[PDB]
Amino acid sequence: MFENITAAPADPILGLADLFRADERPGKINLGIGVYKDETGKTPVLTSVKKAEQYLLENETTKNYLGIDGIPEFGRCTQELLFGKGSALINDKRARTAQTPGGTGALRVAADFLAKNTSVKRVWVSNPSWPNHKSVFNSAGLEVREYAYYDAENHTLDFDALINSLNEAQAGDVVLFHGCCHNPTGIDPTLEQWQTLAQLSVEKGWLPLFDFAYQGFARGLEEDAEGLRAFAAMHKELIVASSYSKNFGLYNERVGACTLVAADSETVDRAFSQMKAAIRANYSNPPAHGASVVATILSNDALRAIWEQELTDMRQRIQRMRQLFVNTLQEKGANRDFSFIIKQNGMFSFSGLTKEQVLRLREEFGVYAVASGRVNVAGMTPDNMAPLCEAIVAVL
Amino acid sequence: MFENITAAPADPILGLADLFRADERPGKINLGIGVYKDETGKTPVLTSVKKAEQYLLENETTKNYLGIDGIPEFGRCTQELLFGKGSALINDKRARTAQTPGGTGALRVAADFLAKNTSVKRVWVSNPSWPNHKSVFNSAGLEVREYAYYDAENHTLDFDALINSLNEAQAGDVVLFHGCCHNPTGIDPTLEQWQTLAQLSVEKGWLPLFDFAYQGFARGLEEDAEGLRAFAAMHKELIVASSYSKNFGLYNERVGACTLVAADSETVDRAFSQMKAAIRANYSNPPAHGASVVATILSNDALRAIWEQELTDMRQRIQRMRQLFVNTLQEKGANRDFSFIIKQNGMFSFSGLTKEQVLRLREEFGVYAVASGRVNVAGMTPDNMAPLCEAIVAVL
Ligand SMILES: Cc1ncc(COP(=O)(O)O)c(CN)c1O
Ligand SMILES: Cc1ncc(COP(=O)(O)O)c(CN)c1O
Ligand SMILES: O=C(O)CCCC(=O)O
Ligand SMILES: O=C(O)CCCC(=O)O
Repeated sequence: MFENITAAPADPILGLADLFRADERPGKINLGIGVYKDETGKTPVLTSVKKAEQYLLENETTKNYLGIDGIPEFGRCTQELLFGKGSALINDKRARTAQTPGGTGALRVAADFLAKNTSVKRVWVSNPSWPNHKSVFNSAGLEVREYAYYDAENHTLDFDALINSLNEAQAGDVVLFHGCCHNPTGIDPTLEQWQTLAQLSVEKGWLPLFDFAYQGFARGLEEDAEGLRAFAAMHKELIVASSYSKNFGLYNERVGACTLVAADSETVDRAFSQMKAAIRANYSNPPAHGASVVATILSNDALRAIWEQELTDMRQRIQRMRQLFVNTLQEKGANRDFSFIIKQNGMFSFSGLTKEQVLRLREEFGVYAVASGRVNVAGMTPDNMAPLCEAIVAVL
Repeated sequence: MFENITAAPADPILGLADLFRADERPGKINLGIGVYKDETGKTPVLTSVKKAEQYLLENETTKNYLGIDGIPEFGRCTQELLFGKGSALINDKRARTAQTPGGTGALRVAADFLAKNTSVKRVWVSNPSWPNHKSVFNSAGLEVREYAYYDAENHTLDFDALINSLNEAQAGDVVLFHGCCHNPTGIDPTLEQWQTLAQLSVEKGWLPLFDFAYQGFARGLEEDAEGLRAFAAMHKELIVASSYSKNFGLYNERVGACTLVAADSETVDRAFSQMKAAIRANYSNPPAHGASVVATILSNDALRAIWEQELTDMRQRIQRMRQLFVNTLQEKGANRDFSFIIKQNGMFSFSGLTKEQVLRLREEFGVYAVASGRVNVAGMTPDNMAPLCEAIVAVL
């Protein structure tokens, strides 16, 4: 029976939406969206995907099931996006990709895989991190440990505290990294911190699980992977859960992948079969649509050229909204160096506002931010940058 | 590490496909597909969905995330498809539907819901049943009990053995029913067996979990639900996992739903929130595509009229391939009453062939059937009905 089931709490994101889409003051602003918005304040569908969809609409002849791993062309592409082209990983066939229902689905299946085929009991998530991480892992039955990361004072990657907390991890634990655009700090390890953090990762014997979901939002497709790639040079085994929900604007089509790298072809094919069984038990096979779109775009030199350009457009909008934000504040009369904002990558960053400040900002000005003072830079337009920075200063 | 992971076994369906799509004898036939095929031997995409997709292609303006429960219009529609129109269930708001990645995803989330919010430890699957059921439930951590069902001798619903085995179930167990087209027997409870089986279900206190995936393939959309509806009149709580993969031909888009019925609005909304948390932890939100298609079709009086007609077409093809099969055998010279075939509904039925017979049929004739002697009636065309029945008789 259900009558005594105790109602769940409000999600650390979703709640805002509602008080937002209710806030009688239309002059409002929402910065706790996590989704991208253009200069208009709309989340359009990429032209490349539109072209991609009409193509499929014209070409699909059946909607018969996909393999448990989804569409091959999609798999090989993500592989090349992650590890590059001449990646031995690929050439030796010690990587197997499965199309999953989004980055989350990739995480949960890597979870159910690990949690039911290996002795991995704990997964080291950083402090802070995307909130759903824990829920995902915990639902697999695994425990979520936390390694330090953010430096509240200096607004940076406290590498010391980082390696420090990690040592408390036993050889055998899965340590969860963010390929680029660390949600929610927006602070990322330099190619040098990664390399050391990778070598120190083989020595202690960590099982790396890369959450790669904002590839292309920091520096570009290639650059944004140099980290994962660094770990993938030293490690013989690893798991990477990629999400095409942001960079291809395919949010709701649930497009992502769970790549598995093992020492060699035989071991990866052996383990992957078990990864497949984890999927058949979850949702059987993946939703073709979003992936068909992503496969054709990436395999079409013309359509890919457009996509790449569209992505760089998004990257640059955000990459400039940070400056507008920072210097507009300096004009509005702020007494606080917000420069650290410019240094950060991706859609997110921590404004440095107190849970109290973020509350009066909403309550007295209609500006919505995550309780964590996390602010979505992509929800800022030149049009609202002025009143935004205004409200913020009034509450500093 | 993965190097010692022991490779998984071959799926009780998928293995065939491969020896099929390899069998050098092109005169082959595949009857262990589980998917529908037209007179051509192709799994086309419904015209209504094609029209539905061009509509969306023309109308979508964003691919922003769906609610954890997916699209509302889809939810209300499935609700009306399941419980009917004037269903108090609907009018009192004691039913909440969540768009899930297919019937399987609906099952797994009902699983993870139950397994993490109620004392339900075992789920009574029938003997036999769709093989992935167990794997789904077991992956939730719940145990799969088995109640008798098929009558190998008389090829029928052994009601006695059925109610019989069920009594060994404690008030508190989830008993898994098949709304219509029992995969794989193709044998279904009459409106009268259902009603008794429903009343005897409230008395013992079972938690009904209806796997509804072939709605429209037995008698029609309305008729095919009179069972679920019977249980939903007597019960104050129940769960139904519906799949739009067959009847809308949307196989690979993963379209399905997990409906939850509780005693009243307050309890259902309270429990459902927990069902939502189970989803956010699994894949976050559902793939919009397949569901958008299904929502518009069902909400468009014109497009729905076409869909309904297309479905009735499929229903009748299968519903006639059974006769062709039966009487062609009687002509080919069979010494065995295969009449029971005509009595059965849906795409599947048990030919009554031994695992040995099905093997020589494949090995010596290129006819593929599931080890269980299960035969997919929708893979039979007038063109291959002749050699098929021929091979079968030669092995009787
Ligand atoms: C770091 C991180 N990982 C995974 C995801 C999931 O993306 P998806 O909706 O494709 O699951 C997100 C959501 N933005 C995220 O921020
Ligand atoms: C009885 C039963 N339940 C659930 C399913 C799942 O359908 P889906 O691929 O939509 O998950 C099937 C597959 N035919 C089935 O036969
Ligand atoms: O805003 C975020 O970072 C969370 C997005 C999670 C999701 O859309 O599933
Ligand atoms: O043939 C069957 O009945 C199994 C189909 C299962 C699936 O397609 O996931």
